[PDB]
Amino acid sequence: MLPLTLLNATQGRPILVELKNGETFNGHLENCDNYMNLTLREVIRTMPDGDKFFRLPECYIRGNNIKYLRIQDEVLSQVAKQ
Amino acid sequence: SSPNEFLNKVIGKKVLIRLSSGVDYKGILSCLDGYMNLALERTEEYVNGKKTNVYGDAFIRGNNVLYVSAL
Amino acid sequence: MLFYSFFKTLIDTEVTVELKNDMSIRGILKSVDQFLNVKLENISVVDASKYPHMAAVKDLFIRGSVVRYVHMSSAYVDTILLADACRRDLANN
Amino acid sequence: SILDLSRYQDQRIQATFTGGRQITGILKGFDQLMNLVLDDVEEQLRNPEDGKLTGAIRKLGLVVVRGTTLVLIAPMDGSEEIPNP
Amino acid sequence: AEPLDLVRLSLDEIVYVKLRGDRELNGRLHAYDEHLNMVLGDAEEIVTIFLKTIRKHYEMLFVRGDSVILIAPPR
Amino acid sequence: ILPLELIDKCIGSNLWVIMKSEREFAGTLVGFDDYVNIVLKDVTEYDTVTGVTEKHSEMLLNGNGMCMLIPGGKP
Amino acid sequence: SLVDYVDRKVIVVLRDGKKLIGILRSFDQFANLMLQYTIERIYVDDMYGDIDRGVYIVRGENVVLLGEL
RNA sequence: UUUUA
Repeated sequence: MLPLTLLNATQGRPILVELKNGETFNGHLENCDNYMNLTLREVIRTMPDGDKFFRLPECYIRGNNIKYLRIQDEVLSQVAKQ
Repeated sequence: SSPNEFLNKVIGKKVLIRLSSGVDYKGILSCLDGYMNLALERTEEYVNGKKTNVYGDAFIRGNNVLYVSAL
Repeated sequence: MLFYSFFKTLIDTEVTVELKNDMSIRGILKSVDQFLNVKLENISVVDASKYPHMAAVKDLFIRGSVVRYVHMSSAYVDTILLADACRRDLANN
Repeated sequence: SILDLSRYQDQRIQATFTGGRQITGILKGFDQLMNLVLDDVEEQLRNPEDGKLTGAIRKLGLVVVRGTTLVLIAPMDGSEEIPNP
Repeated sequence: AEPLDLVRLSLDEIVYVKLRGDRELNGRLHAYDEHLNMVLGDAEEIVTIFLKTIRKHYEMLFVRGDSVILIAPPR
Repeated sequence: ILPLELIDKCIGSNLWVIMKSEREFAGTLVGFDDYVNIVLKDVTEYDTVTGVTEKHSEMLLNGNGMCMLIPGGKP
Repeated sequence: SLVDYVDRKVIVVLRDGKKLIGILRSFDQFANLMLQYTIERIYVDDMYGDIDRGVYIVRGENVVLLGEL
């Protein structure tokens, strides 16, 4: 199962996004596209040093700013089953 | 295209090229392409304020170009 | 695909890849693709103690985009045929 | 776009650029390339070394934002700096 | 008539190359492409570190084009 | 309001350009292309770390690093 | 291609210096990677410690290298 | 908008 297919299957589920500068965004994945652009809801934004935190109701992240994404193992299992 | 009109009118004239690194090149603009690759004649290289090199002809890869300015 | 073909002529020979992160890896070139991704086998890392996480790796893939250099021993046939091929591309394309 | 920017029309949004610049402004227009027109823009200035926000702002007025250098967009309403969750 | 002609006319000549990361190369140009990927023969690299310079030599050296800033043909 | 229509309405007027780095330009907008590479005339360039400024009579600015374009120029 | 590494344990080195060790499950034409049962291994000289991390999707441009373990 | 910025 391709990486972006899993990403599409993660819509509606919690995700962690780390940006190239080390900022992290914890939220529910609302939408994504083939650029890996993302929209998230109910977001916690952590600054690189881990020193300042923000709550955002939603946000949009341009795909070419992404370092990596983390998703629950349960998600990969349930998506593989379906 | 205004960018192309400007470039067409400084071809064969002395220009200042600033790279994103801030290194400067002063030279005679010979020609350019669609990637903003440049060929200069009579090129002087400047770092901070000091002249560090000269080249009779220099090729500059376009991705590093911050601007081309008339002199 | 001039340099793709060049590297396909170096498969099963020893090369050293210097990465943009300044690590150098020597090994046998086993694979190369259109992007100049490479696969190396029986690798040895230069200044290996500086890169302890590499100690148990024998085979690896390197993304072409992170390469600064690939260097190798010279051969006359290699050099004149490569120059020939570049001039051939220029005359044809 | 997966983001329907018309939902933010006449709302204050926060925009972050590649390289670290951060602004807020009221969305007045946009195009399919995610260029924006924002009004009443304020830029949150950063410290030269650490690159962290200093708390000071500068007012920029009516601004065209380039979609190519945009990395983050989020509405201001409902946002807040919070302690470690 | 186009900038890459400067590189074309430098085939089999000793060129100077300025690269990102405070590096310079001098070597015989054996091949290049539109990315400015190139192969230099009998090449010397000067790495400047901040003041100090380290010199290295390569019998045959492939250079990925995205590091290239400037190429100068020989005088 | 369409962003590029606002820029086109600024032609012949002052425009203030803020780069992603600590660098800014202010001058008269001559024109721009589909990638928003911009030609400015009677320009002032600002290094906003050192505070040094430089003048240029006319220049083509690469649009790659541009973050903001502010019609009406710099205060 | 990377198909030879699928379902094998690998170390992935990222541009920011992070070391991820996990099971490669998939990849695409950008070398985007999907890893399962991943740990992040933090080194200080020859010493290290591990953090359980779960599933990653690594965006290909951040991948320096992938090594079979 | 990821392997030629």
